[PDB]
Amino acid sequence: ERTWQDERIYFIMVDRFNNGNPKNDYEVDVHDPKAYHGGDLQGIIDKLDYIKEMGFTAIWLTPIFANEKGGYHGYWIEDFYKVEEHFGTLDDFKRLVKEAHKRDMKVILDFVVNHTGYNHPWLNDPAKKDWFHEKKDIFNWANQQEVENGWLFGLPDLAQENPEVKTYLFDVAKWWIQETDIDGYRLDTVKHVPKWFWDEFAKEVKSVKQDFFLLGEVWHDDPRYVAEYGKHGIDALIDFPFYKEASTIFSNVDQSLEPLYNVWKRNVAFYERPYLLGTFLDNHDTVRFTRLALQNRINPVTRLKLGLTYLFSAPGIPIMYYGTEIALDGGEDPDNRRLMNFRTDKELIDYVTKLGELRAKLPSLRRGDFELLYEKDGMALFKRTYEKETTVIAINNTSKTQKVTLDGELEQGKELRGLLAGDLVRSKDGKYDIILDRETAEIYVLAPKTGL
Ligand SMILES: OC[C@H]1O[C@H](O[C@H]2[C@H](O)[C@@H](O)[C@@H](O)O[C@@H]2CO)[C@H](O)[C@@H](O)[C@@H]1O
Ligand SMILES: [Ca+2]
Ligand SMILES: [Ca+2]
Ligand SMILES: [Ca+2]
Ligand SMILES: [Ca+2]
Repeated sequence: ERTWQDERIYFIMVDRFNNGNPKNDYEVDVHDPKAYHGGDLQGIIDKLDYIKEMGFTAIWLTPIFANEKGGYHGYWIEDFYKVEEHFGTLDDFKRLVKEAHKRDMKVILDFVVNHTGYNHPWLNDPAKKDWFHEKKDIFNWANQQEVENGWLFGLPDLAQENPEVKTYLFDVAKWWIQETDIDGYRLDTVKHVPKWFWDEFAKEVKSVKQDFFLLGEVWHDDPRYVAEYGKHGIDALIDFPFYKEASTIFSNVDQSLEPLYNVWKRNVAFYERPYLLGTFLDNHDTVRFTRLALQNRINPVTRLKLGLTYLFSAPGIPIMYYGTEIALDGGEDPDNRRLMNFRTDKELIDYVTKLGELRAKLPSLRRGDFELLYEKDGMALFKRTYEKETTVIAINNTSKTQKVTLDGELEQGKELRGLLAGDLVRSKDGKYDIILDRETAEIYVLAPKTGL
């Protein structure tokens, strides 16, 4: 049976992905980094086979609801019940969904309950005076009240305490599910909205579709803070603690992988569903992983191979930001949202393809436990077991050839067959000598000894 633990998510910012219809390019200026660039829903449909062939099983779209002027990213909503006209029509969205489901892919929409756009009509409506919290900045971030009540970046902060507001938000959450048959929501700005609302919200959306999937964006690096939202009806959480370590570690050579293993232990300790954590190297709110490599004056492709191998072999739900597969450069927002280029070399596309194939094929990578066998200054060995399958993941994030001998940590008398790069390690006198050249990786399955 397919569960969310088994999924791999491709993450698309609609306006910056693929312009499949030039006729809806109304305010487009591709030479203005703050304008619409013209990517749309037709462009997504056009690339569903591309996405599926890399092995992704689900797409998360940035919000598609009608935005005010300048809202190319979707987060400045003007009408919760309408598709943004740059992106297409409702009919186009239903067809995207249908086309995704025909290829056995799930669709998650980015969903906003915390705020409206700066210029939403409700702000000039006296009958909606009490739909918004008092207009003030958040200054004390350690006061969770203030975090929940204040206007984030000056965004009008909806007052969920008002039952009219709460009801409008529940109804529109249900409406999209009923109308379009989407598979889940990625919930924006979760920590800015009180926990009691999340419990009710989850009950409401699952009343329409019992298996509806919620993925919460809780922007924080302390997994104790993040984990609490798991207890209020949100199935899965975005793993910022993972990202903080993975982005750093993999964007330069000779750096220890051990912090990632501590992320995992802490995940098991704090979260009720520690495999339902969204893993990533970068996203729409971060400097591009490629750019971190470039800052380090080091080849981004080799960095990406190492980081992606970890992402696709460690616990959680990998989430790959569009463009990762082409080492798309970019600095801080908005430069980390460049239009996708489909006319590049295929080296990383093919690599991702193999990683997604292996994670599909090896249940230990989706469901196994996760042990650390060895880690030294960037040379790492991990082991994963599920029922009768044992895999070993070897990542040499060092600048030299490394030989690491296991002696006891695996059952004697077998061989490790390298499924990513064809390596072969045979038990010799009960020991396995794993040799990796600098900056390479391998994923082995343990299996019986073969021979000529
Ligand atoms: O105008 C503020 C800001 O809004 C958006 O930031 C998003 C961010 O992208 C999301 O992942 C999430 O945390 O919520 C924020 C607002 O809903 C835009 O993406 C950003 O460019 C813009 O500056
Ligand atoms: Ca367009
Ligand atoms: Ca608009
Ligand atoms: Ca709020
Ligand atoms: Ca060590």
